[PDB]
Amino acid sequence: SMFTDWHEAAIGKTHNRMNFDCGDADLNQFLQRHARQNHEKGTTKTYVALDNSDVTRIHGFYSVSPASLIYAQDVPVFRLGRLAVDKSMQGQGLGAQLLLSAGKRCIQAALQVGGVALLIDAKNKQVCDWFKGFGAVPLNDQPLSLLLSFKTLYAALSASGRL
Amino acid sequence: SMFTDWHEAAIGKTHNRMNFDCGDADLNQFLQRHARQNHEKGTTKTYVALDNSDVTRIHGFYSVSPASLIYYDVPVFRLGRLAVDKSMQGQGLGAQLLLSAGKRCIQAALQVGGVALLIDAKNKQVCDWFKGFGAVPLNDQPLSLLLSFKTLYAALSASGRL
Amino acid sequence: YLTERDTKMIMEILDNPPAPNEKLLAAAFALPDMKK
Amino acid sequence: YLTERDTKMIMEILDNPPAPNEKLLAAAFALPDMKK
Ligand SMILES: CC(C)(COP(=O)(O)OP(=O)(O)OC[C@H]1O[C@@H](n2cnc3c(N)ncnc32)[C@H](O)[C@@H]1O)[C@@H](O)C(=O)NCCC(=O)NCCS
Ligand SMILES: CC(C)(COP(=O)(O)OP(=O)(O)OC[C@H]1O[C@@H](n2cnc3c(N)ncnc32)[C@H](O)[C@@H]1O)[C@@H](O)C(=O)NCCC(=O)NCCS
Repeated sequence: SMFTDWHEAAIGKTHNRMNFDCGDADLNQFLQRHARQNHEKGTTKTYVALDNSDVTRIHGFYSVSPASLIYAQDVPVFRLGRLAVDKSMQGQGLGAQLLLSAGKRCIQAALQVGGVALLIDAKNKQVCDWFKGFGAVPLNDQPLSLLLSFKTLYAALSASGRL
Repeated sequence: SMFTDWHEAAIGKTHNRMNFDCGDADLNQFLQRHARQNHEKGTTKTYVALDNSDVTRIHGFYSVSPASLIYYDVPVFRLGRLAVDKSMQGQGLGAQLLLSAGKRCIQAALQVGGVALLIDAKNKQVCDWFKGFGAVPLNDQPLSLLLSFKTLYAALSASGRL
Repeated sequence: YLTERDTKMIMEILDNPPAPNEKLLAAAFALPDMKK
Repeated sequence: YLTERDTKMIMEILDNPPAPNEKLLAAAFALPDMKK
């Protein structure tokens, strides 16, 4: 059914950044020009999905960081700032798998240092729709931002034995 | 020199929350009424320093959570609370717990990002104590300090705690 | 910096967390078992 | 919500990070080595 002949690593020097095209210039240029610097600084960590045969080929990536939302009358979260899959590899479920893997990574951190949800940044409304697909709830007053509970994410990963 | 006959665990059911007195009612009441519930929810994780002989006795605790400061935003971990029992103060345990919280948050930050500790000071006596360690008070919020993971890492690397 | 409307929604989503859908579940089951 | 003064200060402290104090160092060395 889904593409599963890949493995995840932190963005590294070996990984072919220039072959990656997800059909968005900004996301391509983020991976090419900014991923590694930001990962070294700790501003956002980028994880890549590599082919199991060609271990320098990038099928897709995601980026995360700690953040909080302030209630007005704090919510500790991890921000999924970016997610992308190469055009050559789209429509094979890898996007979905990366959302889950980012959930996994952030939940494991949140067990140590807190966090209750994934705050998802959607670039455009086509991507925001894609996220709604997975049960991410768009905020009304921030329309290109969604929230997805760690309870929801954990339930799914527990179900499959990824936690 | 410094008290070191203690061990760190996440807040648990067996820990004597009611005997803890740091001299501040809010911090005592946080530990008594809210620590465990918040730890279960994931709103803030609380770690306690237990005596190695009386393993249910709490010498001190700290609490952390992810946060961001909006200028771009700045990924941080908030040290929301730190406290030592009055009976055990002035033996360096407070200092050790600031370091341990730094360590814990840096280890998380290696996976999921973060560059600094955002420290909440209740009063100016506590804010002074933190300045001691190189925590820089913010001008616009004087009871909030920032302490680089670069600075913290340098110290933990020096001592072989990382 | 979160509006009343959203502060209520979020609070509700967090107190009463949805079960995972089939798309979220399918992904969980496809994701290769790997480490931190 | 960061003021101009602090947005500049923090940016500078993060780009140009101070070395650890004797108080910060002494604590690092006293902290028992523990896991998690
Ligand atoms: C496509 C993205 C989200 C990764 O998804 P990927 O296709 O790898 O994942 P997955 O196969 O699980 O999901 C795609 C499938 O879901 C369905 N789907 C795709 N888009 C939507 C949508 N907006 N709404 C509902 N269902 C959708 C389709 O059946 C499609 O086959 C990512 O690479 C992306 O879109 N990046 C941004 C690029 C952009 O903005 N424009 C260029 C796109 S070519
Ligand atoms: C006071 C805290 C940090 C305990 O730290 P602890 O004493 O274990 O830390 P440590 O031994 O590393 O440092 C204390 C030593 O620092 C020195 N020091 C330097 N500046 C200060 C200062 N502003 N306040 C206190 N001690 C200071 C003193 O020599 C003191 O012996 C903590 O318990 C706390 O703040 N709790 C809240 C209680 C409160 O605010 N009021 C009640 C105080 S009795």
